[PDB]
Amino acid sequence: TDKFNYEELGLKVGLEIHRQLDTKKLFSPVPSELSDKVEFTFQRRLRPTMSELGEIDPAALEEFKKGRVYVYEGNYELTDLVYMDEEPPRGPDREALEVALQIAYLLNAKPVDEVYYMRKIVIDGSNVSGFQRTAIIATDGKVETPWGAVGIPTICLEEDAARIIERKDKEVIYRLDRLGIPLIEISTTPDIHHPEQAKVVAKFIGDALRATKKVKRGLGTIRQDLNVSIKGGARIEIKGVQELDMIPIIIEREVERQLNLLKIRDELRKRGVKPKDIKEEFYDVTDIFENTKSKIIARVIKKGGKVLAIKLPKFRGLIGREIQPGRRLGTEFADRAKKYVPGIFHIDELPNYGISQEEVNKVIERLNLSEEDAFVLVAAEEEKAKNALREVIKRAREAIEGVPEETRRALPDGNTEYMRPLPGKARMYPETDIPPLRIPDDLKKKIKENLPELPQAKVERYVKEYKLDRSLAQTLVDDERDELFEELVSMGVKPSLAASILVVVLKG
Amino acid sequence: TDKFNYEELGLKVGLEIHRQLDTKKLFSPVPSELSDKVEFTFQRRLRPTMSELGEIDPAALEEFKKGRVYVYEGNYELTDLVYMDEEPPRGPDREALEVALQIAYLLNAKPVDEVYYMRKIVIDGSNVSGFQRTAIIATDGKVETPWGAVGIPTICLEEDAARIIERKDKEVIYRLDRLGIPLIEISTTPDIHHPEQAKVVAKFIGDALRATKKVKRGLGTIRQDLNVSIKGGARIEIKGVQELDMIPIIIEREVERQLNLLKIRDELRKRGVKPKDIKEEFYDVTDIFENTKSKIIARVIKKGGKVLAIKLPKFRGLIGREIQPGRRLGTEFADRAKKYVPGIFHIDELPNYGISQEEVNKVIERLNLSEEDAFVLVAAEEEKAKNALREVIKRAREAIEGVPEETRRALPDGNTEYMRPLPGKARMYPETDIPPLRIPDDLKKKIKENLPELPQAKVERYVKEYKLDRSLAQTLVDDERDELFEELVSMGVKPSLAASILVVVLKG
Amino acid sequence: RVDEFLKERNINVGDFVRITKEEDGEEVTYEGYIMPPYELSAGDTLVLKLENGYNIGIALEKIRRIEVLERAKVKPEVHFEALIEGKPGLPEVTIIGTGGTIASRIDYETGAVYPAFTAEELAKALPEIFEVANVKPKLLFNIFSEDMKPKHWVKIAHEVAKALNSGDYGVVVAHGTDTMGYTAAALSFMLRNLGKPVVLVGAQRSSDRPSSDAAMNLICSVRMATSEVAEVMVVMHGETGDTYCLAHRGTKVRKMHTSRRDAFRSINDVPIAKIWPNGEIEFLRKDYRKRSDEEVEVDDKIEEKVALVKVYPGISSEIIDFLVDKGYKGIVIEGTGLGHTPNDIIPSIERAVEEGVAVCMTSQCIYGRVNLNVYSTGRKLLKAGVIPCEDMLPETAYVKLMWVLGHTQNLEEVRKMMLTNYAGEITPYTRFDTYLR
Amino acid sequence: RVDEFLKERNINVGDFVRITKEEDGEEVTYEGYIMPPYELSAGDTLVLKLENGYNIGIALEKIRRIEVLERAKVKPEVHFEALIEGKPGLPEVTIIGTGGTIASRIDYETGAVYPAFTAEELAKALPEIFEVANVKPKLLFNIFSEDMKPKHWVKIAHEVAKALNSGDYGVVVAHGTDTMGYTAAALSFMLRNLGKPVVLVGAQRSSDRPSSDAAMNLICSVRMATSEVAEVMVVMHGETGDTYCLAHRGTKVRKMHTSRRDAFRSINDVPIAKIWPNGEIEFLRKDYRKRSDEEVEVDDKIEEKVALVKVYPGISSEIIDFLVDKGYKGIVIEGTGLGHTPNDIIPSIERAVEEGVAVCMTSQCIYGRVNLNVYSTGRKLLKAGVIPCEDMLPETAYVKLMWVLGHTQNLEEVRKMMLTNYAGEITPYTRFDTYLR
Ligand SMILES: N[C@@H](CC(=O)O)C(=O)O
Ligand SMILES: N[C@@H](CC(=O)O)C(=O)O
Repeated sequence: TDKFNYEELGLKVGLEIHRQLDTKKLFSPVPSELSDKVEFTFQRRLRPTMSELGEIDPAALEEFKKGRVYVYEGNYELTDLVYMDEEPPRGPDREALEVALQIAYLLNAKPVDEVYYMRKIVIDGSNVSGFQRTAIIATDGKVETPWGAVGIPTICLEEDAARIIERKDKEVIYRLDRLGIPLIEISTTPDIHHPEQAKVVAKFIGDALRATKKVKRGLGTIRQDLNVSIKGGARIEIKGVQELDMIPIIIEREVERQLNLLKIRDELRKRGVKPKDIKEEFYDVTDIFENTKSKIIARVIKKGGKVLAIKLPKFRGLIGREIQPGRRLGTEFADRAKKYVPGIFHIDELPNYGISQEEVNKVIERLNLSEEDAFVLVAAEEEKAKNALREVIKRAREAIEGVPEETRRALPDGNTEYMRPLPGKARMYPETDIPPLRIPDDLKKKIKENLPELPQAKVERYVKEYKLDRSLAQTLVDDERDELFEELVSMGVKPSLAASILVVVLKG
Repeated sequence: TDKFNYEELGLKVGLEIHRQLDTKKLFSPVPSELSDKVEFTFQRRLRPTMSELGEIDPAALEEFKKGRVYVYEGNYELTDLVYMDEEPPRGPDREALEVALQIAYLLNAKPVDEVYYMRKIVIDGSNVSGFQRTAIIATDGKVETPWGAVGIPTICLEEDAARIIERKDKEVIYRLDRLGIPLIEISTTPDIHHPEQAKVVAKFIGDALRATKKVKRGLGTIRQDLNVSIKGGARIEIKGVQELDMIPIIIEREVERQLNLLKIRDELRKRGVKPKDIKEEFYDVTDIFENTKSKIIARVIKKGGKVLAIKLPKFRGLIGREIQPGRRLGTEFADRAKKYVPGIFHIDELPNYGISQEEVNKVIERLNLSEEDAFVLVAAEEEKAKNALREVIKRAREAIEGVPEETRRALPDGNTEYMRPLPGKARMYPETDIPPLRIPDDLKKKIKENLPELPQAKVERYVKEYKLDRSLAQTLVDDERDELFEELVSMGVKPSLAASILVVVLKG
Repeated sequence: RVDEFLKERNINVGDFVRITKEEDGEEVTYEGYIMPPYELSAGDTLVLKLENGYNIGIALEKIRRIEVLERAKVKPEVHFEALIEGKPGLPEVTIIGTGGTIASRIDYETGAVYPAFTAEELAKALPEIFEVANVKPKLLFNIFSEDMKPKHWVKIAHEVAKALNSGDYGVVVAHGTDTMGYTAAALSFMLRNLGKPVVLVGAQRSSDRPSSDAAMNLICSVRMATSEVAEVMVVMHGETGDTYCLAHRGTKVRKMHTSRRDAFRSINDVPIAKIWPNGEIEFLRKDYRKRSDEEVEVDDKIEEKVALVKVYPGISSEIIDFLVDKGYKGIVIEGTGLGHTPNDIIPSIERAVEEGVAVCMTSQCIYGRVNLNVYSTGRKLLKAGVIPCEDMLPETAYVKLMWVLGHTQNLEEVRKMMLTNYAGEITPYTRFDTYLR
Repeated sequence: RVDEFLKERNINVGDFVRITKEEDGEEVTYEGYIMPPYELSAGDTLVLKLENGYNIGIALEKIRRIEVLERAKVKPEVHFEALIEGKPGLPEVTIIGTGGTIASRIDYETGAVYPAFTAEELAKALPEIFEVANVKPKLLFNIFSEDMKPKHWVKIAHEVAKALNSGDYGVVVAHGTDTMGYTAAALSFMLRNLGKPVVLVGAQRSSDRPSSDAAMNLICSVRMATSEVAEVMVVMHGETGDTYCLAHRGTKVRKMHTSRRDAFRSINDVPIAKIWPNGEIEFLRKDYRKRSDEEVEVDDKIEEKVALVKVYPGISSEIIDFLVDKGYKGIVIEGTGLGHTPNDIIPSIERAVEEGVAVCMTSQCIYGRVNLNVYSTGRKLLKAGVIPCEDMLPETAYVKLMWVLGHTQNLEEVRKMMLTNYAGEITPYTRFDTYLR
């Protein structure tokens, strides 16, 4: 039973997963040990690079103008010249590589005959060399599913950036220990057409990585992202999705939000509103609030703050409409607005927050509002309120047109929240220091045969072969004891119940 | 009219003179500049050396036992490895070498044909390498004088030691800037047989030095040490003879000192007292002084000190006998005692300082003294008191023999004061790092002919050739303004009177 | 084997293609633009750039189908204005290009990296310098320092003097990292009677990577060109960080590390001064040549038939003998300790000297001062007529000898020459703060 | 000219004499003991020690009368106890004397200095050691680190292995300073499977000078022979003052200074520990071989037909043609920067590989690691089959290649071995605190 007929809507779900490998650093024989011991620190600046025809990448020029300086922390024993950009890289690390080759087969993907490394430029400063070393390792892999097969176009073995420590102004601090730890990137295809189908592919891959029993089981170590779209909607990047079980719902709260946003755009088109029909003019309604029982605004004024308004033709009864359980088109306004102000007030949410109905109508006047005209108020320091409202403008207009193609972060509720615009296309160029690596069919075969045991498969062998409880079989693996048990039984000992019962039950 | 018939008393005097050359350091192209800027420091320890047959010099060994470390101060610009003992020396510095040669001839000395450098061993720590590089450069020179010619057996060019900053116990701190400054040492012969003759040699040599016009001028830059003696007395090294004009009186006062001591020794011999008659037994008399009116002793006691006596048979009226204007035999006792104690009391000098006849007779009794026997007190902690009374006994003993050999220092009085015991013979050995230096016959001649004119020879010429008044001539020279003066005239200018007068008189 | 196989089937590098290959029986298909073969790795593999921009390798063998979809778009080709209009009041500074690229453009969709040296390109890359002085880039020759030779240190010295005497306020030479300390010492002896600043400068990290040290070094370099310092210096990072650069006197400079920006150190003397891109300067000494009106006089004279020989336990005197027989005029020996050679070799040296060869002694330990009077072996080498080169750098002594011989063959003269301080090479005495610093 | 003349008039060195000579027309009269001639110079001069101790020089021609007062009072020829009565409960450390003197007696009256290696001497001279272990002086041979060949290293290993396995708690080799680092690297590879401390030690300042660093070096070295560190190490002052010594791993030590005590440094890797004559210690690293009972196994095999060639701008390929030509099996090229060579010479190297010669690459920049993939020149040297030696000291790589060529002649095998890490020789990665230290 589904919430929507995902087949009608243009449900397209894509999936991308990053995971640290438990090998040495990808381009230097270094222990992927994190450390909180800072024994020394050094300064650095990064500069944009000219194009084929002398043009400086705007996004980078921007970062440059800011005039920020990058400070890196390292410890004498774990920090080496290679990740200080003081010695050429050496790699890819053989373990990390093989591990990758192994994860690739577990996904029916075809490895490349020869690996060429690339350099993806990085503005942040999170990459001392100014770039992250990446490389395609396998293509066209697949994950069989109930709703059909979902394909894996790419599988890459790249470098993880360093740990941010503090973002002082004009100075960002980073810890090197993390920099260089291998990263495995798996990307699905936006062909996924079902919320549970995603969880399947997502889970499976997850198991395949566990199967290598040479992956990091850390807190902030598993990155999984989703990008959702519907027919007549937009590709939205949902970053930072917590647990595998949240995928199903999150993908739906999106299909829902996008389905409602449109049901609103159709409403606007009907009322006949247009992008240009939303002049960016600010009214100084401040005075009308000189005497308001709204602590919020009142505080602003008393501190030399002004209240400004905006006129949104035919946006009445829609700004306050709920798109996601607990969130309404107005919430979307506040988010974009949050960029300059802590929040906003719109005609459809008040009277409230200590704002007298009087005050409301009194505002409808100075800006002359129709039976469908609405407004937005932002109490802040002169300019703040201007930019804030402008950002509100941008969205408002976009709302008339459709679904803004943006990048949102997931919430505990399952709904999303605005983050930033869809990331720009990355600029890469050959990683000239590392010779091209060839993968012998010789090695391809050796690895393709001895592939590890997917978690579930084990669970299903314990039951079928050792005849034990399904409850015990699961809890035996679901609790990482998958090894201890095998090691115990390996002694021809504790049949399975002796061990299983002991571990899964006794211990607890 | 002299004080004594210095011919009867076999007066023998010698002269030893050290002087720094205003050149670069003797074994490294370094400015002989001094600096109070200490930018870095390093610690060092020196160690004795075995002899051909495994022996260790008692003195140097003794110093090893004291377990003292040598700390050396130096700055980054005036301290080189050579004087840190971290690089072989190069030298001698040609300038200093020649100035040496010049001084040699200027003193009728016969320069050596080839120079070889020695390493005089040094315990102090004043020489970072453990030794002082020295060399003989000229020999058998001579200074003519009213009493006959006096010889100059040796002329040497050696390194001066580091400056002492502090001698903490178990750590002496030295400054390196002075280490390496060239030193020219000129030594007389023990034959000067008259005080005046001494001053004459002393003055001539001083002048030969001024002539070279590249001998350092300043406070601590000149060493004039004497060594007096008398028929039946002892060779006494007298350090720190401040100004040339004291040389005659010092020598005279010394002859007096020694002459008197002998008179005393004779009185003693006549009374019949042998060193063995001075038992080193200390009588405790802290009692007879339990309620004395001597502020001195009284304090010592209240702090828990004692008053030990010493019985000196037949030494009455001899301890108080004057040996030099204002100095008595007891001043010698006290002098030696000063090694452990601030002062001493003796029977000839009291009643006095708060000590009553009662206290005196009470002591004369407990020691059972005759009318010829005497005593000597010391008020201090029991041990210190003993060591002092020991030091006094050694002296009272030496007194019956005659004139103790020692090295005394000069006083503004013209008197001497015990200082330390004569230094032992120095151990020397080949400085194999510096090649022998051959002195070409052409260089000796090219130097021997262009000898500077002595200062007095100038004053005399000014009076003949230039006719200027003597007072003018001398004052120009005696106030080092002789250099400038010569400059004015070179211009065929200010005849002499104008120049002379303007300087010596006008600018004064 | 891929090169020809490719052309046959008519496939141009840069062509968008669709290839299919059999991997383990399976069938795989890619779509990308054909790329150039890795520097040196012949046959068996074809490189393709997927629309991901990612580079892939295809085993020719396994290729079953190659179809050209679109052709090689290859077009535009843009050029930049070599020199540009200076700003009022700023000094003139010429950057002689010796091959050490200080900037580059990079075709991201092609993967190529082009060296840049135009005033326009330098401005588009290093505004900072065009704010300190008016930079006139003059391309002398694009060469790797690795294979740089004396004939070049002559062409440089002249090119420098020309610009220097034309009236430039100072000169900056874009050299390579490897040889730079050799060149530095060459320009130090050849540029006789200098009055303006001459600055060698290069980048340890290529100048196309966002992290490069090219920029800051350039910036500090042009600032030094404007100094009151009249000598050849190397100006490179003083530490790992983008802190300050160090200005080393060009004859006491050595490349101590293999790849750090920290790489160039002043051996046996202090650097001239610390400088910050910022513009601030802190002199570390007072004794450096001041700027003057003096016109510079080159001095090409150099006998390049000189060899540098590092001694090690057990070297057959045959290597010295070969050099002699072959007719070398001078030999600088990278000796041992205070300047020693196995006694096992003294004889061969002794002959080369009698053969009128100039033999100089330096020392395997970069720091410190040679001195052949302390030990017996040294005294032997002295008696054999070996010229002890005080505290001169081995590489500096090599270069100083080619120059000194190009002036004379008289060994008595060669001493004086060698043992005479024309630039910073010999030091009156060794300071304590000069080691490992 | 004086040696004979003296004998002619029937004189013996040491005879107390009275010379009369002329100087600018007039007589000068001396009286001293005839001394030996300057250690390296024909003499037109005679050396005479006066009753001052001061040595003086006289020109023969000026000598008019040279009477003999007393004659050569030649005496004794004292002897000392080779070994001395040990102490209950103290380790047995044998000091293999390789020629580097750790003590000495000096005859002041004669002015001569004799080395000392006798236990009775090391006792009175340097007591400290005998309150730490029973010291057993073992004369292996008197040689100067300058002229020491591989064959000597061998004679060393055995004697160490022997004494070591013969119950000794640890061994201490008293080597000269000039080549110590080469020796150190040697034993390192030779003493296979070591379970006890091996310590090379020497003095920068001669044993006779009160300021010699000989004593403290010995103490510190013995305390280490007594340690829990199971590997070959060099122990010398860490700083310039009498403070603490540093114990470097014998495959990462180089003499970095011509005369200082700081002379020895660890390169590309951190020292093992700090030791004080006093006794305190301070490891600076945790990963060092520990004490064990395993028996040390000496591994002789070494092909010494290998040369070390330091590149430089202007080298002719002839220097390399000559080596291949005279049958050298191995060449350790200590090149430029990341490990480059002038391209005009890559062919003579290309040819040396074809003639099955082992060509290894290291860099003149003592610190850092060689990497030949970055730049084109490097890739070219790779194609020619040159073996990159990571961050291995050029001297170490020399020693190593000899040893390794003493095992194989097959290049594929020489590659693996060279690149295999038997001692600290190579490093997995470069620490930031491993340069100029
Ligand atoms: N191989 C480079 C080395 C560098 O500059 O870092 C060169 O062209 O000299
Ligand atoms: N020439 C000496 C130098 C020294 O050890 O200090 C040697 O035998 O190595």
